[PDB]
Amino acid sequence: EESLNEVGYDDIGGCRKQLAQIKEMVELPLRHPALFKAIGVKPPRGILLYGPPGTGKTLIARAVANETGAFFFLINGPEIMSKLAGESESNLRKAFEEAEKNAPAIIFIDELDAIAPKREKTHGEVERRIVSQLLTLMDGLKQRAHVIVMAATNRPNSIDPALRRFGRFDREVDIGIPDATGRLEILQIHTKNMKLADDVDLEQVANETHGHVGADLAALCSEAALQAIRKKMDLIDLEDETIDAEVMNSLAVTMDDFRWALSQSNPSAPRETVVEVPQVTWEDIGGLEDVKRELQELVQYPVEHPDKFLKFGMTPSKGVLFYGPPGCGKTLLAKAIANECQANFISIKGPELLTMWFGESEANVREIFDKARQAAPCVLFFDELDSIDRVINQILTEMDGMSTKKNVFIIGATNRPDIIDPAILRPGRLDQLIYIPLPDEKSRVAILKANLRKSPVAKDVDLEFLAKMTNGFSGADLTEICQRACKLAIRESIESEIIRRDHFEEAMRFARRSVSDNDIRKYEMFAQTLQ
Amino acid sequence: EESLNEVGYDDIGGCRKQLAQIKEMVELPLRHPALFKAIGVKPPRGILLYGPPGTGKTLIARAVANETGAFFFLINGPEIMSKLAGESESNLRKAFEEAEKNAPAIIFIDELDAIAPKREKTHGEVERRIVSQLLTLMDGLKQRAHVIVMAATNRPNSIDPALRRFGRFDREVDIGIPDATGRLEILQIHTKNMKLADDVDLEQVANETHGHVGADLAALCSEAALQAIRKKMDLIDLEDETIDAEVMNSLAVTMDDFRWALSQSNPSAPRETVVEVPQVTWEDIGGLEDVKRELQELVQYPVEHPDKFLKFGMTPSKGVLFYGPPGCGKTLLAKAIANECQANFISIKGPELLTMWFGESEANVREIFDKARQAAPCVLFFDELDSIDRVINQILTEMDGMSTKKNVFIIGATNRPDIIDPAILRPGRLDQLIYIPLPDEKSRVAILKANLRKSPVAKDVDLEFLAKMTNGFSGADLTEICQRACKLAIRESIESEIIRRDHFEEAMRFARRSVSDNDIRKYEMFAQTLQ
Ligand SMILES: Nc1ncnc2c1ncn2[C@@H]1O[C@H](COP(=O)(O)OP(=O)(O)O)[C@@H](O)[C@H]1O
Ligand SMILES: Nc1ncnc2c1ncn2[C@@H]1O[C@H](COP(=O)(O)OP(=O)(O)O)[C@@H](O)[C@H]1O
Repeated sequence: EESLNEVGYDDIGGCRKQLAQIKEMVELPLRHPALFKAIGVKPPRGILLYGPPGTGKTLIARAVANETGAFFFLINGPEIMSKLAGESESNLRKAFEEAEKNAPAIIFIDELDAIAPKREKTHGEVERRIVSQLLTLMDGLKQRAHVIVMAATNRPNSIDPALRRFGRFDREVDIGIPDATGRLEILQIHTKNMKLADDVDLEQVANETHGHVGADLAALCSEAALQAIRKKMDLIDLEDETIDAEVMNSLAVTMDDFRWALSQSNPSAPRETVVEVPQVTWEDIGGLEDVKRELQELVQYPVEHPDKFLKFGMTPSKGVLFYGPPGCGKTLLAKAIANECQANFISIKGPELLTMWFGESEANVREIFDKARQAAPCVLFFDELDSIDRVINQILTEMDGMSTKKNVFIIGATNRPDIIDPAILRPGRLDQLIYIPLPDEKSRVAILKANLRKSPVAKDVDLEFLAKMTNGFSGADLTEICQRACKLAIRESIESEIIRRDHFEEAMRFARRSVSDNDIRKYEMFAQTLQ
Repeated sequence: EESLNEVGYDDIGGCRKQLAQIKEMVELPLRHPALFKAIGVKPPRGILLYGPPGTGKTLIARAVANETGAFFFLINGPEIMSKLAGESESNLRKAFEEAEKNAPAIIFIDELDAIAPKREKTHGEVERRIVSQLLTLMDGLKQRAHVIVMAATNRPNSIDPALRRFGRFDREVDIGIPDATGRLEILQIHTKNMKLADDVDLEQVANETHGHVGADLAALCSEAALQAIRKKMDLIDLEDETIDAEVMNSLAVTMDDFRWALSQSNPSAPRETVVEVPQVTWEDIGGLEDVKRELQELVQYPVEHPDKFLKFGMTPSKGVLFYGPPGCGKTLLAKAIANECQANFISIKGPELLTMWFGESEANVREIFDKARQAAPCVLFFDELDSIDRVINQILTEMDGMSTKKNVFIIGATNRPDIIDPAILRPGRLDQLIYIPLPDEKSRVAILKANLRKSPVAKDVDLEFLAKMTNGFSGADLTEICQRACKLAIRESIESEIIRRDHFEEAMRFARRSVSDNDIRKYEMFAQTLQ
């Protein structure tokens, strides 16, 4: 059989739901090669794995080929771009002929932007003789012995749009940035020949690596292995001997080796939108039980009974507006909305779409909307709605899709009642708003319990006895209160010559009181305009 | 053996920390060629030295090859750009085949922008046949006998972004402009065959050459050697004989020869962002002991106990805002903030980002933020925040990275309390500001002592007896007072026919009192709004 060093299904732990989607796409054509000759159903030829580079997209194709048992030729895009004019088309044709020779098989096109850009972009004519004959060999769809052309690209709007037409590249699956649990899985994978000691736990290590692709996670565990082996075998002065197995197994990576490898800069994945299914429940956001009661009607009630809600002749609401004071848990309530729906989270920000405004990147607005269309089920939180009217126009003209079966919930948060234009206020598009108020006693106490449970908590406080003077201290304001209280705890605790109730109670008798008291009536006139 | 005229490790003195980083990267692949065949760890193939030209990036690769004992091939980018179509790709392929022939070895690609630009930028199609096959021979990663491909470029956003993807060019180290201590080291290097006399001290020479690369420092010591040898050997009328080595050692470069060579123009490094580790202590900035107490909590307390501050579940604050009167040591307090943190200093200015605003160079804003990500540990002082809202948007959308392990401290200084927008003032991003006040009695006395110690000081003054009338005279204002007092010391001291207490005391009885007295309450109402 094949060697175990080849990649298997177990070796990938980035996005296993997308792995299941790829298996659901291509497993039946590949494991069952004759069934499509009997049925009159076209198999999906040409799925397209789009995502950031280094997400392991070659390993997906190699793993599904090696588990399935299909032959795996690889057309690297930069490999056939450097052959001379006419030789590159000839090599592409021989690659597809070799694919059709030992079929069933799968052939990969890594870095299709090197073959096909979105614009023509290249005023020489040998590029169009390369994307042409690739469009022709996309029409290997004769319901043959099955070949599936998996492809890779940096962005799905970076390829030529003639590829996205039907019959050429039909399915378009996002491999996606891995989540924190996927980071735990991939660090658990990347230890089998590294042979860590028991001190390294990798949980907080994976949690500290948010915003990075699987490639530089493999590079950071490799770098930690380099730091662990760099303390020895030259200091031991035994390079002259053979490479000793008991020395390597006696060596182990250490916790501060991982801290060292993380400490050097690894921004191989530039910062982008996030894909995550949160575990943050209703209770972790403080109070808001009437807001819970409305939002259960808004998202939990349609997904508990989609058949009964659709049977009553009305679609579910497209999304709620969060309207009220800024930073009062309204930003983190979308975690509970996604969690109790068991849906994914997208948290694209206001200044991000402002950068799309200033760079005229409304194509990126369309791309993140279609990204939300791809994620299923998911929620589309977006704060700072009053910051933008090109982006308001683009949001309104792209929200017209009616993917209520996708259960996308278009939730937006802003503080300005009517400075934001009433083009959103038209009924049927996005109008079932709610007034999120200032955090009250239960809200402040429960958000203090949640944000103080995650810290070392020597409380010794009745939280009503602490938060009674908070007339309108917001959740952002009270987490800043906890921030400066724990900073004074740092101030009195780290001073030494070489407990925490004191800092809560000096925050209780503190002289810094800053509450936006005048804005509750500013919300209340428009709330009474609702009446 | 190899000749001593070849470059060694001791020859380079520009950025020895980056030299240590390069050694940490490529020493174990090169000094230990067999160890990666047994371990399952990919060595970093293709580190990338980026910096201004003439920083010595060829000498780094030649030095690590010559000290390590690996073969050094050099693919000069302009050299293989001039061959005919298909011949250049053939030469690149034979160069990589020769690299794989006598491996372990290192190959260099100087001026990769001549090979690969950031845009496609060239509507001929032989350039993409040149950057392609370079991407293909980046995939010499078979964990072979190890070859590492060092690369050189002017700017890290000037190469093609397909090179920055993982597996092709992984490590991206800044070779960096040298500091003043590096200038001392490189002028100490450039004297071994020059044979200076004892009058030349080179310390003030190195201090006078801020803003210049190592190339024109070698050119200025060469020019000083030319000035020293240009007074003789034709004036002596002894060119006809053999070149006398005893006369050459009897010849010596002189102090005014260095002044002459510096006096002719050497702008080979155009003015850019600066990289420096200051030694300017807390005492060198006048007073501000309560601001010292806050800033010790802000930067010194996290770096004294990172484990205890992270163990309390709260990240360190991203950076304080200097809020108060302009030019009162707020520009130079970041020197102390970097100094007792033992961190690097970046002092990018407000009008510099205004030139990024007017030229729409937000890519340069991303590049200087990633430069701060590269520098470790460092601080990111940036004044004139009220000058800028595209750049405010870009700063906010790029400051969202959470490199608290890097100990980057996002400090900004401005005088306008609320004219600058509070989008930065949203909590958790950049909110723990402080009110830097006008310099008081201790502050003005200490800044006068520090700025007058560096001058020839015949003080004979009680500094309280001088600065009692300074109601609100700033540190910029009082250094201007010292400036005009020393200019009157010039006025009375150099007049002659062919001491300094008089000028301090006529500054004491001077008739120019210009203090912005009206703005202390303008700061004080917002400071009491903090309450
Ligand atoms: N989801 C994942 N599971 C396992 N390994 C991964 C994953 N993502 C990235 N990697 C690691 O990152 C590297 C990048 O994957 P590769 O497919 O070679 O590059 P690219 O994705 O750019 O084609 C691989 O060597 C792999 O070990
Ligand atoms: N850090 C340094 N140490 C020693 N010499 C240097 C340093 N930086 C620059 N130089 C001098 O400057 C010149 C520029 O170096 P070189 O690598 O030849 O040019 P480039 O960096 O443009 O490829 C060299 O001749 C070298 O002598």
